[PDB]
Amino acid sequence: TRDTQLITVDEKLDITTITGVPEEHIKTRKARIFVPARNNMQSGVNNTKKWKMEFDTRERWENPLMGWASTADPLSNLVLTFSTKEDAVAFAEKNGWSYDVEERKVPKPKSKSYGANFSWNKRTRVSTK
Amino acid sequence: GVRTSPTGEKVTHTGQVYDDGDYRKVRFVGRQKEVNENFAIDLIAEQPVSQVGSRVISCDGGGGALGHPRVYINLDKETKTGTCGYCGLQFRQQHH
Amino acid sequence: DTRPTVRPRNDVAHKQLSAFGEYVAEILPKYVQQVQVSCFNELEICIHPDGVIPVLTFLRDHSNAQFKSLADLTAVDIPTRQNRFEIVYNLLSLRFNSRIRVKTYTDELTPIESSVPVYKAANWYEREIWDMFGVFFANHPDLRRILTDYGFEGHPFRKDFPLSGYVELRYDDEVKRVVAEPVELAQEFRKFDLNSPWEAFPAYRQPPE
Amino acid sequence: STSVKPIFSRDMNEAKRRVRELYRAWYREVPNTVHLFQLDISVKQGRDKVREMFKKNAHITDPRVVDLLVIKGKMELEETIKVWKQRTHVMRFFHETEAPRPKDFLSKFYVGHDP
Amino acid sequence: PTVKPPTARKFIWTNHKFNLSGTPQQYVPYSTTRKKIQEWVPPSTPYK
Amino acid sequence: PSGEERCIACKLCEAVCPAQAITIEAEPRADGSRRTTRYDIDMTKCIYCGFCQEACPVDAIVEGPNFEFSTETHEELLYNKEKLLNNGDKWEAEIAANIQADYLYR
Amino acid sequence: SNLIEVFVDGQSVMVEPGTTVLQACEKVGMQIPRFCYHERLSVAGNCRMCLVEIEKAPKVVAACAMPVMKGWNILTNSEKTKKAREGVMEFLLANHPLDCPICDQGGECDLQDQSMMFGSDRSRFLEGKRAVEDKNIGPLVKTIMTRCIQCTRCIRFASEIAGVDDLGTTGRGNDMQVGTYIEKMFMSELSGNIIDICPVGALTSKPYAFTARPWETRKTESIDVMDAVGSNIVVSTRTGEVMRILPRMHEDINEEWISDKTRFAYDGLKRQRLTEPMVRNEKGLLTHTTWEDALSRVAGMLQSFQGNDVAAIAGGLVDAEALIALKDLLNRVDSDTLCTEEVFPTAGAGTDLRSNYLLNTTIAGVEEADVVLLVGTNPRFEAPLFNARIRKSWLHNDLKVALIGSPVDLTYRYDHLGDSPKILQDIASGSHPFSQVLQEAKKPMVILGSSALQRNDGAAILAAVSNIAQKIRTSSGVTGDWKVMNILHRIASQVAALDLGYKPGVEAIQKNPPKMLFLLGADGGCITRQDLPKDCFIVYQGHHGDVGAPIADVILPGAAYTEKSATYVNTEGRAQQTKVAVTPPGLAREDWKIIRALSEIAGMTLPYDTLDQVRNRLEEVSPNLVRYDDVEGANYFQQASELSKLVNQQLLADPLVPPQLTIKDFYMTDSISRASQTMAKCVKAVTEGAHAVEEPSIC
Amino acid sequence: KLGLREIRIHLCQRSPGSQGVRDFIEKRYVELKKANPDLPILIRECSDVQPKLWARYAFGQEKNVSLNNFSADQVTRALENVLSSKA
Ligand code: SF4
Ligand code: SF4
Ligand code: SF4
Ligand code: SF4
Ligand code: FES
Ligand SMILES: [K+]
Ligand SMILES: [Zn+2]
Repeated sequence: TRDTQLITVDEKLDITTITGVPEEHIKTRKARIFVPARNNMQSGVNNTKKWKMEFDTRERWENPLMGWASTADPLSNLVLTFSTKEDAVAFAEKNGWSYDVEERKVPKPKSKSYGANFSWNKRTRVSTK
Repeated sequence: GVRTSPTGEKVTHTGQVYDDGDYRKVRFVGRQKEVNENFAIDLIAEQPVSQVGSRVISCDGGGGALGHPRVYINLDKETKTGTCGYCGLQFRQQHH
Repeated sequence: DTRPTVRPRNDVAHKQLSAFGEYVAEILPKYVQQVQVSCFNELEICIHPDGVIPVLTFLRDHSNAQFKSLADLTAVDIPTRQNRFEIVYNLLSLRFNSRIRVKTYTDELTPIESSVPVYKAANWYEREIWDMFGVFFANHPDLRRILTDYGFEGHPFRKDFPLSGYVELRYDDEVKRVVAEPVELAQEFRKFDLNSPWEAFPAYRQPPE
Repeated sequence: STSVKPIFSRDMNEAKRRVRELYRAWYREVPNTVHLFQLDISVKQGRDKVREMFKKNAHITDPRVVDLLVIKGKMELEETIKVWKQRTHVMRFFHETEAPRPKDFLSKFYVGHDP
Repeated sequence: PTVKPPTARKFIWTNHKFNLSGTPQQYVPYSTTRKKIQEWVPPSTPYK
Repeated sequence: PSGEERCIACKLCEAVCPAQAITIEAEPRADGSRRTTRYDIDMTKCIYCGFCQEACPVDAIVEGPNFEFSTETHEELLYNKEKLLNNGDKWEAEIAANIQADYLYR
Repeated sequence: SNLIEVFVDGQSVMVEPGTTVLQACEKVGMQIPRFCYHERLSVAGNCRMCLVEIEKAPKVVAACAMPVMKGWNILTNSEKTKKAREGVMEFLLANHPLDCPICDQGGECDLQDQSMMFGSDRSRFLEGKRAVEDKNIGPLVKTIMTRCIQCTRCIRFASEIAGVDDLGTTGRGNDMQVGTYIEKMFMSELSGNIIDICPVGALTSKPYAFTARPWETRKTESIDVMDAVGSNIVVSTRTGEVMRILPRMHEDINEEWISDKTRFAYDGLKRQRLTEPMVRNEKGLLTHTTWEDALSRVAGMLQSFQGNDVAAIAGGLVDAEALIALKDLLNRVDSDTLCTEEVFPTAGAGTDLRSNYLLNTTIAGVEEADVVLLVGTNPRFEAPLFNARIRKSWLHNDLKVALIGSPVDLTYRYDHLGDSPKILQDIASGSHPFSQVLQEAKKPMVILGSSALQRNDGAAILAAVSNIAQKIRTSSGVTGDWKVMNILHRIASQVAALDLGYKPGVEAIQKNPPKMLFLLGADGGCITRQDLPKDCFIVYQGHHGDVGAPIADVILPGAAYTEKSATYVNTEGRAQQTKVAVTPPGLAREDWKIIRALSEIAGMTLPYDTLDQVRNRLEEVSPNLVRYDDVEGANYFQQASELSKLVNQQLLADPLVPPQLTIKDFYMTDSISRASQTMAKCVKAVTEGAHAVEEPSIC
Repeated sequence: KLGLREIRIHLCQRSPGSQGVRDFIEKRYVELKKANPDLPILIRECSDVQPKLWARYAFGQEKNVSLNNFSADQVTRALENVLSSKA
């Protein structure tokens, strides 16, 4: 098998000291682990496959000169992509971020019948096509 | 067209003008506020309406490939004029 | 090959690279985990990280290999994996006019044996991977930052590192020197959502969970 | 799964030996740094900073993480000794231009929305 | 342009201007949008 | 040619811009037309690549022929919609002649 | 068992009989192209974009409409399938206008996207295009009907979801046009959802017209607070500004729709906003000041007074964190007078048992009921997505619905038992024929609207309806765990306030006029200064200048629901938390932070300084308030009824008239919707017609 | 003063540990509320909570009494100590 001659470290993995992140962006930031919701404007579902991790929104303000949106948040555009919730959580744990996970919202199976549109005694009969 | 505030500042075609108490009008002291003077809303209104003899007319903006994408305008409503969604020219059906 | 707009397929090179791929897997079963060839004919050997020196030495020195040039050595960060870093070696055989790719993996706290013993080109490539990804290479003649500013904290090419970083620089007249301050932007970088919600490539569709 | 390739130290006693060795090198070098770079700080100030940087990581317990901090600590020492860093890089440890930021709730409440 | 003259449009400047940087006619940038959030104005009567 | 603005606030120039030099805001005009209220090009972000004029579907944004517009301040290079409309009015005569010479290659 | 095996591209999948070829492909992960099919609308089969080859079958089938059969192999990527898609896409784009630059759907258009993925890359159409005239269906939905692709999703939705048969096709052939035929408005509490289901730019949002593009918006998944349903929403923001509101699918609440108050009231957040702290000057006028000054004036009065001399009224849009923080602060002066503007009868069990004031059946249970009895409520305008759930059960399950109250159009026919409250006594005894219907029903459901309880006789009605529920539960063959009694709330903060022990209604404040009053977003006008000691010191905290702010001594600006991460409990008792989309304007601060800051100034510091700590506190007062998206069932209905009987209050003879009778009473109901200028145009449109609401639209 | 202002009982709908508290509420709660007409006794349930009895006196002081694996009799005494003896 692997014969590097190994040690045994039983502590939880925690890499905050060796990441170079300032203090204020680890202790005070809340991550959101979620599957993005389908954009209601479209029926495609290919953007609801993967888990995402994003950070809490912080102040933006108006630039005095041009009116542009200014920020002091270095993580404002930071988004990470994972295959599973367990993968996303493990990443947040070792980086020391607190997180609120949201379980995947899966559309329920519906019973679709084209013949029901012309039912004889039910309300599912349609008045127009 | 160009209007001015009671403070004297010109109002642009978007309606922007620093209000009486805003300190940001200090950037114009010793310099000038650049306002384009040809308000496209005024100029597109000066154009005469075009009388056409069909229900549906097409506008491409003029100049062919140098205009905008070609679109078709329905002229069935006789209480208004058909308007190009790109260039703002107006069309009316000629009582046919 | 007569479809004007479609890249033609070179079946002969695909067969040769497939054969040589099995060849490397037969000789080094102790380290080789996966071998594959792409549709545009590029062979990849995926190995256990312990086999970097044995695999690279065999490819450089074996007479039916002779990959004498290290074209490139880089790293890819995939946060979703427990071993988030993918170390990639691109090698050129001038004898046979072939290229091969060898890939391995590591994480933040695991060293990878420095490959300077096989290729002296790797010295600066590993300093770059250390600096931009924070992957430690054991037994490097001198491992230190190569691209980032002196005293720079972090590893910018990690996917979780912010694009604009954490500190910016200006000249402060009070102290008569260039000082480092927390980063603020007069215009925040605008994140665009571009991915289309409709699948583009059915051949790569992954199986449902 | 808990079996992991070591970077250098096989346990936290071997790692803490390297922490002390690195503290001695940084402690000895501060007087030369203040002299060569012509810093206005005192040698006492520089040694209080080195000590402070060494307390930030005092809670660690993973030998591999300790080794990396020591590896990074020795890299920073070389840049200082060989004078690759400049005065601006040395004085970035002291954050001399950053204005003090409030720590309590009320002062932080008056300025803005940050937690 | 004496042989092949340019097309005339009404909006085209009739008087060319050279670089005005450094002068009182220079261009000063400013935001062209109007105010986004309107603030409640307290009533001006003495209540109670 | 009527004097109406060609720009329809479609924001394809803004999306394509490699440097994120373009900032646009739009709303309905008094007559209901789709028009911009903000059109800023930060000329110290721009790489003068011309992708924006390739993307525009109505030829509203062009890189003109002028190359002699050095400023004595950084703020003079942050262009808003009024400055850019004045550039078009200033340089329309030459701009149109050049578009006439090249539009069959585009 | 009953499953049949079909193959999708040679891959076996087990499906129920009746599954469509399109749904079989879903289970392997393949999404078939579509335009006319919607899973929540009836099958149409008219666009023909779902045509798919079946192996060893010559003619392609419409996947959306065709049930699978045993042994079928569906070839979704076959040459025959792909050529069908290019042909149909070719027809769809033949007459479509070249509008993508000027069309709000650009960037999020299923026509654009499916053209790129399944269509040809070029055109061979060399003819003229069809131009259709546009139709004005109201102030909220813009129609550029030249863009319509005749999928009839708007028609099927309006007929089947919204219960309004006003949209249809006129003419035939290439000139078949969707619309109303006559000049009519499609004004409904759910009308704005046709915008989303229209797959093209034919139907777009007028308030949103031209402002942004899809790619540049940041999406924040948050919660609606315009009612007590708790619709999951997406807030689109761009450069720190809220741009629009969209539904977010949540199956057990709002499905994928939202009401028009939820969708178009956000423009109220940009008007009449409180942005700075204010105190009264010498002339007796509100003037701007600093946080230090205003909170030192409030602490001075707070410290001097004590006990009953301190009271607070909470408004409709107040979150749980701000509620508990104010309860702690008032408790430290020893005041229990924490009141709410919304009245709930306190006699009997009152708020002691959760089951007393919750919609125990849950919104999802409506689909399983057999008989629904609505007592004194217009659920159409009080709970638009709850009403839409009744109609879905009415439609697909043959639900029998009866109403005790004023006769109001609910979009589905119902049995109008009458309006007098005395009928409730008849139903209990067995006199009224409906009593047999309730007794035989396997899974009955009784719903009492919180608007009914606002009457002086509320304690009576709640007792009567509770009695009706008990007999048909305990004394009939209802399943063991079917819960019958339900209360439908209309106020976002009510269920959270009651869970925290807030006293419902301003009775206590009237009984003991206090010398200091905290109006925590209380804009209902329930307590006025004619009811106060005349030297009362009113501190108003909120985000809109509406009713409370002009009568306050001190104004403390807060954050709207889009500007904070706050907990709300819906009418079922489900806890849901919003997220920050944009930060508060000006000097406004988070609501619970103001109270925590005020407490420290008054030497009464609270034991929480972060959002996580103020949510550990919510866990100590009610553990369910920190279980997000989880409905915690209540129980002990038998005990609640026993206490209810003791007092025996007397019903009145007034008819049960709901507060909202027509659509015009729906739009402006709270401070955010009163400030909205879009709801102002909505009210004008439904009271004056389209004559003065029309706007010229070109693109 | 220094008298009890409010009581809260937390318990799980189904866990065995709360079985004692559930029995109390079914049988004795009605009498308790009739005995103390104006004291708010809030019985708030939630799945998988260690049952507890929170008592809140004047000026915000609070006490917590565990009820884990209690019996209906023990729960009655626990409430009696709170109602009768007020800090
Ligand atoms: S020329 Fe400048 S503004 Fe235009 S796309 Fe290129 S970088 Fe952007
Ligand atoms: S300049 Fe052209 S591409 Fe840019 S927004 Fe205007 S019309 Fe669209
Ligand atoms: S609906 Fe609008 S965006 Fe979609 S294809 Fe038609 S014009 Fe383009
Ligand atoms: S208006 Fe939209 S939803 Fe209605 S039929 Fe036309 S394309 Fe379909
Ligand atoms: S989706 Fe099947 S025909 Fe329209
Ligand atoms: K639409
Ligand atoms: Zn035109």
